[PDB]
Amino acid sequence: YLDTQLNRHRGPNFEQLPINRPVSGVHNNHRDGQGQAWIHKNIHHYSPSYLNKGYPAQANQTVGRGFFTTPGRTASGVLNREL
Amino acid sequence: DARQRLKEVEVDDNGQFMTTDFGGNIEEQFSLKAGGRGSTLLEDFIFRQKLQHFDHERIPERVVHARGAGAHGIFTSYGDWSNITAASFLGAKDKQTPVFVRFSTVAGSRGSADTARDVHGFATRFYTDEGNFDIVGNNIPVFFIQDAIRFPDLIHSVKPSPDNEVPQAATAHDSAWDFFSSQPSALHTLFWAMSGNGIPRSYRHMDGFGIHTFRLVTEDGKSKLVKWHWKTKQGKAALVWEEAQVLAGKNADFHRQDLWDAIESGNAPSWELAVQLIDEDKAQAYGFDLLDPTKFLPEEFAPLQVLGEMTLNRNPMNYFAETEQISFQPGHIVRGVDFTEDPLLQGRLYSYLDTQLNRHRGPNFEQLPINRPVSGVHNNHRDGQGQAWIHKNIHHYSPSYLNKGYPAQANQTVGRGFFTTPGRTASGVLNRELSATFDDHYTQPRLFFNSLTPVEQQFVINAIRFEASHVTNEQVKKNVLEQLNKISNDVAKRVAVALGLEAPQPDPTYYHNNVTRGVSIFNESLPTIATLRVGVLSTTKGGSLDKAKALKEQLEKDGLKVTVIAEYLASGVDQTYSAADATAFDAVVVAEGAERVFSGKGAMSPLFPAGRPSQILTDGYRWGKPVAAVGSAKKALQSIGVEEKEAGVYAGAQDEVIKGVEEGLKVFKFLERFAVDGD
Amino acid sequence: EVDARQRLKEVEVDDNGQFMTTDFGGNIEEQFSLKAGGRGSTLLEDFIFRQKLQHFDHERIPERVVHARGAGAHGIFTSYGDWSNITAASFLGAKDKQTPVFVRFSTVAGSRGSADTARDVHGFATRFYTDEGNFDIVGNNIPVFFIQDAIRFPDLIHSVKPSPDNEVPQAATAHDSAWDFFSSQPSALHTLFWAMSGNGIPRSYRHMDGFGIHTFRLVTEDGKSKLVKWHWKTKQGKAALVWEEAQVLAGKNADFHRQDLWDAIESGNAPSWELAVQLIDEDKAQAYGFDLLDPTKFLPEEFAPLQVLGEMTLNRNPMNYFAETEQISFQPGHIVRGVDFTEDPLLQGRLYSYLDTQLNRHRGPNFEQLPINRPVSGVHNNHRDGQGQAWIHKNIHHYSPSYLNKGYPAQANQTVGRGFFTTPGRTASGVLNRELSATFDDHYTQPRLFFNSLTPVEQQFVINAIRFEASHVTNEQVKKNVLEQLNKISNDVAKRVAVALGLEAPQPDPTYYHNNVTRGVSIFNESLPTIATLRVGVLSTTKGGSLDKAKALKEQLEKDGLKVTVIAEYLASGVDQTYSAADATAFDAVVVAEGAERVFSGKGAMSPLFPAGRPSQILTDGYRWGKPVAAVGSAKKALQSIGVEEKEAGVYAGAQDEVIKGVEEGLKVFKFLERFAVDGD
Amino acid sequence: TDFGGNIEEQFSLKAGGRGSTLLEDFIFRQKLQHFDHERIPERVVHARGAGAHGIFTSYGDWSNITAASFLGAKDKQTPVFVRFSTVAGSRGSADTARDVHGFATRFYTDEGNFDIVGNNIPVFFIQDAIRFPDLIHSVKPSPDNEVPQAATAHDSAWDFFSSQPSALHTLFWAMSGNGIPRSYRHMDGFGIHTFRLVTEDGKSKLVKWHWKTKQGKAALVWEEAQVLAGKNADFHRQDLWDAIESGNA
Amino acid sequence: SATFDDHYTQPRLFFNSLTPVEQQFVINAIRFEASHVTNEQVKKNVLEQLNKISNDVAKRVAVALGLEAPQPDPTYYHNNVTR
Ligand code: HEM
Ligand code: HEM
Ligand code: HEM
Repeated sequence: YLDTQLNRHRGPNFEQLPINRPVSGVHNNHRDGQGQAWIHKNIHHYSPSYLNKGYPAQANQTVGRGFFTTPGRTASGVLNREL
Repeated sequence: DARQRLKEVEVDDNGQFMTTDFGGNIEEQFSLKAGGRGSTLLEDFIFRQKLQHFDHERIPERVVHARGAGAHGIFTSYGDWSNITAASFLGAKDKQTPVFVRFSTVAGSRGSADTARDVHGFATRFYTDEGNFDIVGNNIPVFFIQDAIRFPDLIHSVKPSPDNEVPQAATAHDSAWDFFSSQPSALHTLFWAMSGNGIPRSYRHMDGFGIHTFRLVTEDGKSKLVKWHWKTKQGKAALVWEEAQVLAGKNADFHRQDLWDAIESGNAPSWELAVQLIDEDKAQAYGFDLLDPTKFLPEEFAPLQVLGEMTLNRNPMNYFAETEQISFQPGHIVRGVDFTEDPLLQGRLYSYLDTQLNRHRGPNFEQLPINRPVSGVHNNHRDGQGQAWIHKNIHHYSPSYLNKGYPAQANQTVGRGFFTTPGRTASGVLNRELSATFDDHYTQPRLFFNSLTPVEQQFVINAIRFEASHVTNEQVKKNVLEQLNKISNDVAKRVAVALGLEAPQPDPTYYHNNVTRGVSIFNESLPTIATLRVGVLSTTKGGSLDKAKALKEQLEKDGLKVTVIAEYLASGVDQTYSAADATAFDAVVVAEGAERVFSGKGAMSPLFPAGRPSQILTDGYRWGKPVAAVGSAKKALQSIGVEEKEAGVYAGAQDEVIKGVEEGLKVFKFLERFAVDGD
Repeated sequence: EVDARQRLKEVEVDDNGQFMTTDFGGNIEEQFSLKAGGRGSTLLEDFIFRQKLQHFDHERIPERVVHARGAGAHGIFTSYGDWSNITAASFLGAKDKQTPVFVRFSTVAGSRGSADTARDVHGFATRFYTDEGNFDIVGNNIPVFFIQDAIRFPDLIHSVKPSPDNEVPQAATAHDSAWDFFSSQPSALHTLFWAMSGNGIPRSYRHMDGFGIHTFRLVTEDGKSKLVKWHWKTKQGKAALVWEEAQVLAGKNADFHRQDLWDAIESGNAPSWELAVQLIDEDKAQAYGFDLLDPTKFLPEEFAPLQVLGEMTLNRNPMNYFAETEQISFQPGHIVRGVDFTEDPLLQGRLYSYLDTQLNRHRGPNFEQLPINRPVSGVHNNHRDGQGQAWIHKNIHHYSPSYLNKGYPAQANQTVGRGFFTTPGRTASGVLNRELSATFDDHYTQPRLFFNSLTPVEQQFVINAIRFEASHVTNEQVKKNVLEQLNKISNDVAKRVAVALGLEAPQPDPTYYHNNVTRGVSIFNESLPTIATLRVGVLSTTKGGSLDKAKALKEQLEKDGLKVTVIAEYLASGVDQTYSAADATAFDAVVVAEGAERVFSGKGAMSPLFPAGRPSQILTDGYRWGKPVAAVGSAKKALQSIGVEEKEAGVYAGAQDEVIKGVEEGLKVFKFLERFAVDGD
Repeated sequence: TDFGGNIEEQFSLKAGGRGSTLLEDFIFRQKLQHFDHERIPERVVHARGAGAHGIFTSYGDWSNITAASFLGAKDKQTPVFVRFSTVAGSRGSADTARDVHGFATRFYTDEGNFDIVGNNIPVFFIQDAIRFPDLIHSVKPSPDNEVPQAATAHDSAWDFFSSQPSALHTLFWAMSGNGIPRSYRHMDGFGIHTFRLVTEDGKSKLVKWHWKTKQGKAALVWEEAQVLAGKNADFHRQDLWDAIESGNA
Repeated sequence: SATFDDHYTQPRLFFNSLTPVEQQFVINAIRFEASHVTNEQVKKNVLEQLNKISNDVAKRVAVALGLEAPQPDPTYYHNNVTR
């Protein structure tokens, strides 16, 4: 689903389109790309960084209400091409 | 063989193990997982390379004529036409030039119905030894608009509404009818689209037209005005709207299959290439400007002269690579042919080259096997997305000492190069206006209508009545009727009745009783059959199958493919009753002893939907198709109220049914079965 | 004996003896626009103009997101023997097996038009056109990468590349953002030390060692695996420039390495590389004092000797840079039966990235159908359609499983149809997490092992590079943060850099301090095994019959394998380059011909042909850059005008017997490190 | 992420401690997909260049000579944006290379966007636009090896000038100080073509656009220019940036 | 148009309108650039074209190239100066 969008939209900024854009707000070091609709204010587009005071900051389970995978989830066994 | 040049790019995978796009044998049926019931790994290159290809399979459809189908062919010249044109594919006797034709609709999208009511496309590629030559035409000799700048306006109006994208492949909506009532130039093509030309039987039973006036330049530079025509050897045949609507649902690939089947069965379709020669000085002599795409030239003023014949003998191997990827351009011109100052043609030359960049994502679309010429390409073009070639020439500029002057310039005197007509001059002020000679939009629509049979003319009015009844705006309906009244007061009053509005005011300005030849569809008789689609309604009980097989054998003898319909797929059964429909066939014949299944207990079978056999017979008759009954099968016709002998309807023994049903097809559609106004 | 480009023949287009045509055929005249009169406007009906200009307007494709600046060559890989015991690979499957190759060398931060001699990590990417699929070893000239997790790649690239506000600087790491990242991501410190050394500014693509970086696996037919490290050892030997030379060369000839390769192949002296490997047992993955899944650490030669498998030589130059070099799309995911991936977090994310990026650069999925990308093995899969489909597929049942296609294309695996298989022993154990192993925590030991393994003068070049680069940081806190990180590697390194910055560096941290030394990391220790393809500049003059004496020196030198260019005021009988066109950066050896001392002093130096004091500058530059300088007979006065001793190490004076054999000796040394000032004097 | 929601983009999702990366790591993919597709094609010509925003002020009401809106008023302030550039040079080429320089100016008028896409030399090499690919293909790097970058010192370029004598005027300009200027600010701009200035009534007058620098014309020397291309390839790019920031616009 | 046929008058007007040292810079650029041409016939073709503008310009460039081709063609020769 992420891959196909590059064909249909011919670039990576398909999420900047009004119908796709979230209401939550976007803050990441993604720059450039076909049809960039935004002028980013932070010139230090990387992490870790002293210059950007640590912004955008990393969020996880305990900090900044970030996404996390289920802690109990484990991987066990041989790597295989079977069902 | 025409496909010979494609043999080098043809891939066989039989007897071969599955590989990645970059080589190496693989197993693409299981994802790489972290354990038995584990998550898929990013390190599974096999999955990604397989799915990435799939995710990016689709290219944009054509902005217009998205729905269509093609076939490969061979064009043969009837003689040396060097006296009329410097063209290479024409200046020799029995010269065989490979071709590829793509027929299509207009407003319809990629998945739209073949049997939708629209203008049909007729794009033809000539793989000449002097370059690719395209005659990007339509099945109607006239176009809606006079200036190419108005093309987005016409397309935006006819295509689905921008808010909901309703309707698909139809002109029965407010926007489309507002444009016709606001742009009176659109009225001629409308009358053609509202006729049989709008709903033809097949791509093979179509006449093609280049529309524009072109020029035919001789070696010396002398030009002659020309009009391209494609006359079908199969003859013009059209469906009825009531049939066409059911067919769009029952089989949306009706025309697509019709062509495919013809080539495979051996009966390849043919077309004669005719021209209308006109002197440069007689460009406005015929009562209209020849630079006008809304007007056509009658056969009475200029007879058609046959130049050769084009036959389609090969079907494609991959629809995408061949049919979908083919990129036609009316700008694909060769030495011997030249453009005219036709404002519609002028803007097309730009548009078709431009669009190619969207559809193909780059400039090397001409390097694609289906697009590439047989003549050879030697220019200074380099780079671009998906460069397929490795240019040996490092001095890719002109003029140059380093490349000894190669590639060399060719023109009229040297290297058989293309040249514009020497006589062609530019005179007057630069302006954004249209000639006063383009101001007549009502004479030509009436000439066509006056040249149709009484029942055909009804079909025109019965299409307008249908389409206009969909307009929600009261003022648009009145605006349409005001425009129709300017063509014919009879046409206007008949449409008005269906709309509930009364606006009859005869405007005798463009009224005339002149008639032109070769515009009618049903008037002429069908030449060969070769059509064909004959349905035999039989049954599994009472030994009717054995009697149906005998009829199937005798009827196919005259070069046909007859389909026997029964409850289930027995010994001689091709289609079942649930799978079959009257739209699929041109002739409906009920086999002897076919029950009791038409109105009795046999009609209620779990195999087919309630009252199906009766419906196939009912539909056929009401659609003007020749209907038949062998022996006992007379009760089938009586169950709905169909008399023994009238029009196409013939009863009797086995051989008595075969002879007569064949004569019915020559007529094709029985116009006497359709109600005309005034009765 | 055979042409490595034989497969691209099918697609070559000759236009010699042919008239100009359009892309759709038909002879044309593309030199005049169609106009409405004599002095009239151009007409839209001019299809010739539009079809010519449309192609031109759509010539450019996007450059590579990284490694944009570079040049390639075709070649032939020959196996030294049957390695079936170590790997199931086909190209390593037999003795003297010839496999076609194509190598592309590049930088990283530099854009399409950037200079070849800039201070960056160099790329070294090899395509193996195996009779079992395309196999890519997308490596660099440094054995270690900056980051440990592929997710951090955008962060590293965004930091090293030009600033987003003004797009300054081009092909350089001397800026706040780049140095903030190194001071904030201590994993980046090893590759930095390598980039700051001679490895960052090499002499040529041919005088480079290449490394696959990641640890890989070599699977046998039976399924037994062995951990492996790819290495490309140059038969030409490692040679690097000096920063002061490198800066002038970026301006004088930005296609320095591009020409160096092109010239070598055309002249006959084709470059060679031996393919070496480091074999390691699966059980000894953490046994060497570090995790082998770590791309920030390399394996010393003392623990695992290199084993040669074959040799790769580049014998053919491309015919069209675009179609071949620009359009080539490498992928480390281009794997074949016999080779397998490791759980290296940097490698893992690369497999995704490289396939993805091609959709931007090529604008579709059929990039593998392009002549340069297509394998020689043959393609049989149910992939259909897609932008620019170049093939007509014959099988109408494009799916699996299927009764209709008789089961073709058939599935291949380990036991059937010689298909690819993952290592059977490979297991997944533990919790799914977004963390990095504790075995990856050491970022200071390995940088110090490299530094301790360089010659005293080489160590200064590392110091000076950092001194140069850090002096560009405008932020005072970033400079302190850098010095704090450098102090964790070596207190000596930190104090020497601190001096140039004006700020002192506290306080000795003996945690990762050691005096261990590793072999094969120095560029300047070992002498060049060959002197061929080495440029020598002869400074001569049009007056006093010096040209005739210079031609004699040129003859004896050219027959040894060297490429000799005679410099004079104008293009006379034996003059190749003029004094205004020539520069010391272009040559490895600078020799002043007898009687050329006349253009060093007096009016001879003031000529309208060349800029004021040019001959003197070429000689001055060559000596200060450590290049072996020479003077024949009276030409001793030329060296004296700047203050150069005739008996110094690297300097040669005497006759046309002594100079010829004396100079070619100094070329083996390449660069005389004794001319460079070391701290402590 | 690009579709909202707080995340941690510093660690890949793995199957265990020292395990392989999972396809289910949407964070990694959405971050790398953006990066993988950051680059767009460079301009076919004038790939190397730099711009700045500005304000255009009219000295008076020129309604008598032109119907233009940005001109037919006294002290009328029209927003502008200028992009100066070289020609043969690619995206990463040196600012101090010897070439024709570009001077593209956008006028954000209240009656539409008006562009004067000029050059620092009043004359162009060729007379017919159809010959543009020939000129560019000749001046740009050789198609076999792609040597040289941002230079006209090669066989192909000099074959074209000797074969197309129209190219001789612009050559003399390119061979002069106009070919190696000190800065983008010390450049004169020219619209090259003759244009027409139409009044409300329809009366036209032939016109030639000119941009005269208030800073004055200043150029380097080739021997300096060669060293600068290596020492600082962003010489002109920084020169402009510094001027605006320092206040001296 | 035939009015486009003059390609030598305007180049000389520019050159005649430059200072003595500036004119040298023009010739010192051509001398540099032309010395890179590997083809002997291209160098002669260039000098033939330069001779059509000014015989002085042609003879000065010729010196650096090692070729001698001075034949004054007074057709488009003039001493006009522009500001
Ligand atoms: C007499 C008038 C016209 C005729 C007969 C005509 C006919 C056709 C046909 C038959 C096709 C599809 C060709 C194929 O099978 O691939 C087509 C496509 C198209 N037409 Fe027209 N057309 C006409 C006027 C116009 C005009 C006036 C324009 C715009 C100026 C236009 C723009 C296009 C475009 C953009 C396509 C898509 C072509 C492609 O993607 O390859 N057409 N036309
Ligand atoms: C050991 C670490 C790495 C090495 C040795 C390496 C080396 C290279 C080289 C040599 C090239 C250019 C290949 C060519 O000549 O065409 C390249 C391109 C590239 N690399 Fe890396 N790379 C490394 C890590 C990464 C990582 C971690 C990523 C992102 C996950 C990445 C993404 C790319 C991309 C997107 C390109 C452009 C490729 C193309 O357009 O074809 N690389 N890399
Ligand atoms: C007087 C003659 C010319 C001048 C002054 C001129 C000037 C320029 C300049 C200054 C640019 C870059 C604008 C920018 O900063 O973005 C440019 C771009 C370009 N020019 Fe020219 N040009 C000339 C002639 C031509 C001709 C004759 C053609 C082809 C018919 C052409 C095609 C282009 C193209 C395709 C680009 C790339 C533009 C883009 O990607 O936006 N130019 N030109």
